[PDB]
Amino acid sequence: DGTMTQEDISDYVAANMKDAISRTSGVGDVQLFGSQYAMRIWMNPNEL
Amino acid sequence: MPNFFIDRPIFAWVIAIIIMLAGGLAILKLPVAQYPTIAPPAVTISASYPGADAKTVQDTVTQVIEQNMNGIDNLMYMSSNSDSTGTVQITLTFESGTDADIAQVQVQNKLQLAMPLLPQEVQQQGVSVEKSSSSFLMVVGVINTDGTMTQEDISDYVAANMKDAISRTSGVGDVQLFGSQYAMRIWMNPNELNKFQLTPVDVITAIKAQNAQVAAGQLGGTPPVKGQQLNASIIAQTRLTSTEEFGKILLKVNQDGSRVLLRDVAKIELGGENYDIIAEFNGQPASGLGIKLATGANALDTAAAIRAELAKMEPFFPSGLKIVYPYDTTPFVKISIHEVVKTLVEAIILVFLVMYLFLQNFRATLIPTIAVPVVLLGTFAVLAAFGFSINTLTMFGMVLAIGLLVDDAIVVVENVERVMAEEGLPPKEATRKSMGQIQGALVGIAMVLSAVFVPMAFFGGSTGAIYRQFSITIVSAMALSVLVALILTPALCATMLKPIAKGDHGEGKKGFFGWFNRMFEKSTHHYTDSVGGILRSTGRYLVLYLIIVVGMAYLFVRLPSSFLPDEDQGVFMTMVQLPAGATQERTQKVLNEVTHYYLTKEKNNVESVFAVNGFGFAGRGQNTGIAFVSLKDWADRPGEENKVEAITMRATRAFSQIKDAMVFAFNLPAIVELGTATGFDFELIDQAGLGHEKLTQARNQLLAEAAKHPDMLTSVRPNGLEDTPQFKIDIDQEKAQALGVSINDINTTLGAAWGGSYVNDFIDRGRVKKVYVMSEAKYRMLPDDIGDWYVRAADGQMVPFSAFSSSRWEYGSPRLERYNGLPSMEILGQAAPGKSTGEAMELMEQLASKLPTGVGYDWTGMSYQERLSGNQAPSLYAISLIVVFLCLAALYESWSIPFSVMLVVPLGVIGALLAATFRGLTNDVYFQVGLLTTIGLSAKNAILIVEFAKDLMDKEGKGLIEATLDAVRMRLRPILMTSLAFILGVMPLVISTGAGSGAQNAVGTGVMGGMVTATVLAIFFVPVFFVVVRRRFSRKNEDIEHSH
Ligand SMILES: CCCCCCCCCCCCO[C@@H]1O[C@H](CO)[C@@H](O[C@H]2O[C@H](CO)[C@@H](O)[C@H](O)[C@H]2O)[C@H](O)[C@H]1O
Ligand SMILES: CCCCCCCCCCCCO[C@@H]1O[C@H](CO)[C@@H](O[C@H]2O[C@H](CO)[C@@H](O)[C@H](O)[C@H]2O)[C@H](O)[C@H]1O
Ligand SMILES: CCCCCCCCCCCCO[C@@H]1O[C@H](CO)[C@@H](O[C@H]2O[C@H](CO)[C@@H](O)[C@H](O)[C@H]2O)[C@H](O)[C@H]1O
Ligand SMILES: CCCCCCCCCCCCO[C@@H]1O[C@H](CO)[C@@H](O[C@H]2O[C@H](CO)[C@@H](O)[C@H](O)[C@H]2O)[C@H](O)[C@H]1O
Ligand SMILES: CCCCCCCCCC
Ligand SMILES: CCCCCCCC
Ligand SMILES: CCCCCCCC
Ligand SMILES: CCCCCC
Repeated sequence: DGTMTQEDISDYVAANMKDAISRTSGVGDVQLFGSQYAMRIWMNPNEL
Repeated sequence: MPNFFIDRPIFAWVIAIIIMLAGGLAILKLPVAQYPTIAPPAVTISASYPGADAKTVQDTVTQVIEQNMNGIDNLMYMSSNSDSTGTVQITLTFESGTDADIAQVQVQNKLQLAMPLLPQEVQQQGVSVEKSSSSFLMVVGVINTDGTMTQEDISDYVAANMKDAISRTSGVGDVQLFGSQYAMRIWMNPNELNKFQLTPVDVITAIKAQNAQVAAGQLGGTPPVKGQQLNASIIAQTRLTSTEEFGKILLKVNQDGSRVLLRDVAKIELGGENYDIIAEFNGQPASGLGIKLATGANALDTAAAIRAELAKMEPFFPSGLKIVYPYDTTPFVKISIHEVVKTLVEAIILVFLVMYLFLQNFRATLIPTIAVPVVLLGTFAVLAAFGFSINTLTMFGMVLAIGLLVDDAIVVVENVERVMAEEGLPPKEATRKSMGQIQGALVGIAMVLSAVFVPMAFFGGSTGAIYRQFSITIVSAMALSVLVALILTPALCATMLKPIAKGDHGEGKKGFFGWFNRMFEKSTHHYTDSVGGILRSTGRYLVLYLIIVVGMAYLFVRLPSSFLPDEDQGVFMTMVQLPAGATQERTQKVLNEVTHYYLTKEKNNVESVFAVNGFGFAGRGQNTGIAFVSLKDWADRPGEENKVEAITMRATRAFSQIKDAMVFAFNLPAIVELGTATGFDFELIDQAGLGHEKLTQARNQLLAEAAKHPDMLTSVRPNGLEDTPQFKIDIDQEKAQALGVSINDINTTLGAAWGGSYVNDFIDRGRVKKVYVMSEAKYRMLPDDIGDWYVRAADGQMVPFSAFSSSRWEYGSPRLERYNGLPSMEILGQAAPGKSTGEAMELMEQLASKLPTGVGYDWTGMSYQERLSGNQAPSLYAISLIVVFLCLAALYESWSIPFSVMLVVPLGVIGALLAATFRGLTNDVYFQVGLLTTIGLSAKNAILIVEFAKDLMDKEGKGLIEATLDAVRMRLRPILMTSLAFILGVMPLVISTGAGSGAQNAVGTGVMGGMVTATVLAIFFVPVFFVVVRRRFSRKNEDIEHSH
């Protein structure tokens, strides 16, 4: 529906689905194809 | 085999004797327990963040560990509490049958990935991973009878001299100290600190520097110079050992050379690492150890090892110190098992008496009597072979087995008798011909009987492990009984039986027997006379049979069903929960009331009370407590009113009138793991980052709605705590920067003063213990005290907290719950009277669907399994019926004749249902197994009756009615001998009072009623079943009378 970018989706999956799946019966390891969000501080060396 | 051993009695004896030795040896080594283990293993991770609030614990420790919990085998669910005591507990619950050692290894492998991400202060408190039951196995209390040690003294003694060895003992899963080990306490005074321009930061630095243990090398150490003569260790600073030494720690020297010592800015004393837990025993100062059993360990063995270790400590106690025993779950196990043993012995005695009444000869009665203990002992050997324990269920299996065993011996011994009476053949020759004619049937019967007891070995889940104990015990015993009947009994008949002369029936005797024997011979002709009559009638009796069936059906659907009875185990607990925000002093006042009640209003029932302030199943908190209560022996507590159920009910009622507290006494269930036979355990879940406040609102909405369906739901309530006022302090970054005060100094001053800080270790009387710095109590009681704490700025100026902070009141949680890694709130409740757990749960689900967006739910604990699903009964007894039919068809080489045996089934059930309905009993485990036994026996009786009739009609040429009557008359006596021996044998059970009498009563009364109706109803009905079935399913060829 055009409301979430790829990175949004990856955060949603990381933060709401992956942990439970990885604790599900018979599941051995789970690889995220993407990345959970972090707070990103993108520094500017000139302003620094 | 029979012929072989008839000529070799000594060989027969040798086999019996070796079987008994094997059994006796098993009994000496076999584990003893109340029940087989059915609890899901649970691994618990525990951590502590001194001075942290619940949210700080959750967001800094609990979430971090939880996110690392993955790829763990057999995990059913995970739950956690993070509380404002600074404590986290994370519980991982595993599938039944999971190896707890591996579960623990797998949990810790994941925990170690989280460990480095935890605050240093949390890592230094020690995180632990344990595998233990949730309940206490026992509490070992410690008091001082000379009153020469305070509560704090005793607690330190226990912590320092007793706790570690107990914690190392195999089978001990977890040990809780009810009190605290001493630490060196440095109680800081902000006024003095500010006066000397010092802060808690300087205090901590000085303690680390001056309470140090330094490695300093050696004189003449390797590699040395050539010619070296001296080698000695260099000893520099060592840990401080006393308050005197800590007091002279040098904080600084003034400009004028005067000294500032630690004792100048602090009070210094030995005192607890914490001050949250305070216990009393019968109102006096005490400490103690609350011990939990490691997963799967044997309760009795572990308790014995604990006592053995305690006994090693006693001789070195300081004067007056004494161990007391306020709460132990294990004595009841030992005692209840021993009462079942007594009934076994008693049962064998009664069997001996009934045998005599009929056999009238010491040596003869001895045969069926020897057979029982031989088979029973062998059965223990088989249990060992299969890795079973001696438990309540295997023991009742033995008791129930006696009916089957004694009947085997009786059938064998009686049949020989009848033979020596019907022919005057001598003993050796008679047992031969006898064994020749029944031996085939004994073996076949054991087969059809296994068809009634095996199916129950296949019940599913937790239920199943219980029924399996019986199944295997009873089947094994029956198999051994056939063996013994084929080896020992024939040998014994042939050597120990008295020659009976053709025609003799004991009427020649004078005295009671002569009289008895005459009455029976007579009453027998009267029996046959009656059947002969009934067989000319009938039609009417099929109609009576249908009455009994419908009646049976009526009683069945009306008899409520349960699982295992609650027993009075001579102990119980009382929970005390005040609102969060409540003080330790208020909790003590409520505990005093609880103690007072047991000490004064339950004098005749209660032996002791061990009450603990600051610990509950929470655990820790100022607003919680628990009392462990031990009752006097069952024998001094005669009557319903003096048993645990009525005591706990009266207590709860008295305690309901305690202001602003929830206090209730309750009896533990047979199996917690199973829970409250009616309860549900519900988890409300934040599925969408909603947050605590919104989850609370959803919870409240759900509670309100549930409060409107009293017709279905009762006592639907939260398991956790309500939000409480908290003091929010905002540090002003800009002001701090302006004044040159570091945020680290601010936070350490605030935290150390108001929360306390574990600095490093010291040595107290040879034992490593902790050093804590914290504000003296009077400077951390009031909000205004905050501004009395000063921090030193870079430019050396002392700056009060009030200069760089502001504060406000708000509300927050003292305890945050998570379930499967999501924020949660647990809700307890139960089905309203008349309503089924399923119904209540369905409704909880409906209401849950009406909740705000983002709120979900789950079922846990007792409600988890459970769906799962129920009622396997119909299916399994269905196949049981079918297999029984098939077995009988093989035995009789007929598809129709088996019905003449199977129609007896209802006749024992009816009496069982009647007697149980009458005594107010339930359709529970004990009712069911006893019924199978009763059914087994009446089946066996019917099988031997129609076997005899059929043979008569087949070998001889006897016609239908004649054969039925001769069959029924030959079988009356053996049937009566067995019925009476067994009904009397279970008398001790229905009559039982005392330890485990709930179980005993439940077993006994079902059997007694069943056997009574089975016996009286079968001896008339079976002949009916037979002729009615022989007609209906024949083929024009009689029913004379023919031959040959
Ligand atoms: C006709 C014979 C009847 C008894 C035959 C005995 C055969 C072998 C018994 C050994 C096993 C245990 O036997 C029995 O155990 C229990 C448990 O402590 C004791 O029975 C109990 O007596 C009172 C009341 O009944 C209890 O409150 C107490 O806890 C316990 O001592 C009995 O005193 C003991 O006889
Ligand atoms: C009619 C015959 C058939 C019925 C008999 C059934 C008896 C049932 C017994 C169940 C309870 C017995 O429990 C068990 O008893 C023995 C008796 O000392 C104990 O065994 C212990 O005592 C003896 C010494 O006296 C030692 O050989 C042994 O090393 C020690 O462990 C077990 O540790 C205990 O677990
Ligand atoms: C492979 C998996 C399943 C295993 C099969 C299940 C077995 C079920 C059998 C149960 C009943 C067996 O019972 C057995 O029946 C036969 C046949 O009547 C009997 O045999 C005896 O009685 C019959 C009839 O009176 C005689 O014809 C026969 O000569 C005699 O030996 C046995 O004395 C008895 O022990
Ligand atoms: C021909 C030879 C053999 C004939 C069979 C004769 C046996 C007759 C009695 C069997 C027991 C019947 O009783 C039945 O037991 C089951 C559980 O075991 C009960 O089941 C109920 O309680 C249990 C509690 O643990 C639940 O798990 C279950 O989901 C629920 O429906 C039934 O409420 C009851 O009706
Ligand atoms: C342990 C009991 C020993 C029994 C001896 C049997 C005596 C019978 C000899 C024929
Ligand atoms: C289990 C039903 C068996 C039916 C047998 C009928 C024989 C004529
Ligand atoms: C289980 C089916 C048995 C059916 C036997 C029928 C005999 C005619
Ligand atoms: C369930 C009845 C309890 C009494 C046992 C001592």
